[PDB]
Amino acid sequence: MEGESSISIGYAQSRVKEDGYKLDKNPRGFNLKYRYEFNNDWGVIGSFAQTRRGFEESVLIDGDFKYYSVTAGPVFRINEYVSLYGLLGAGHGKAKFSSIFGQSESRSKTSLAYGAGLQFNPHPNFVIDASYEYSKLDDVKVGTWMLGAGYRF
Ligand SMILES: O=S(=O)(O)OC[C@H]1O[C@@](COS(=O)(=O)O)(O[C@H]2O[C@H](COS(=O)(=O)O)[C@@H](OS(=O)(=O)O)[C@H](OS(=O)(=O)O)[C@H]2OS(=O)(=O)O)[C@@H](OS(=O)(=O)O)[C@@H]1OS(=O)(=O)O
Ligand SMILES: CCCCCCCCOCCOCCOCCOCCO
Repeated sequence: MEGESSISIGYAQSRVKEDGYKLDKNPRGFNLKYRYEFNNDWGVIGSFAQTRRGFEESVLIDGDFKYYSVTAGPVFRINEYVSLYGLLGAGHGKAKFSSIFGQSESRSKTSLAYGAGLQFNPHPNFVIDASYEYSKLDDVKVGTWMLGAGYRF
């Protein structure tokens, strides 16, 4: 009820699109969420997420794409089993390139990130968390799904 924290860790996967094309394969990573309930009805929740996809060519070129976000928002409990939340924060996207010819360069952008999710408590001490997040970084669109689990105490 009042003063309950929930901590969860989860898998995260992004679909990254620009101008009708999708980056292959999808960046993947993790999501950590921390929630604190002020009372039986309202609380706050914070989220960090990161997904990555690396690429290499050998016999030599390499690059990687990384997205991470920090978001937060109110979380409302419906009953003992289910709570819903919305999130707002910042997303940062980065594409980094390097070769044996000397090139080492990146492109990056920070913009708003928007999210929404829910937490399910099959028992009062457990959490299953699922959320979606979206960020537009210039003309690159990053949509991220997250599915996690953890504990409530
Ligand atoms: O270039 S440095 O000698 O300052 O060392 C910085 C290392 O962090 C990286 C990580 O990026 S990654 O390889 O893509 O994972 O860059 C990150 O940190 C820098 C430095 O910022 S700081 O607060 O002065 O230290 C940011 O660069 S800048 O904004 O200062 O110009 C980066 O921001 S940006 O993405 O280029 O917009 C930041 O990247 S990120 O936000 O973590 O994605 C690497 O620096 S980098 O290759 O120049 O980007 C360094 O890590 S590494 O494993 O040595 O490559
Ligand atoms: C894992 C997310 C990678 C997001 C990189 C975004 C870079 C921010 O702005 C760059 C805009 O132009 C750079 C083009 O880089 C291509 C990245 O998108 C690939 C989708 O096909």
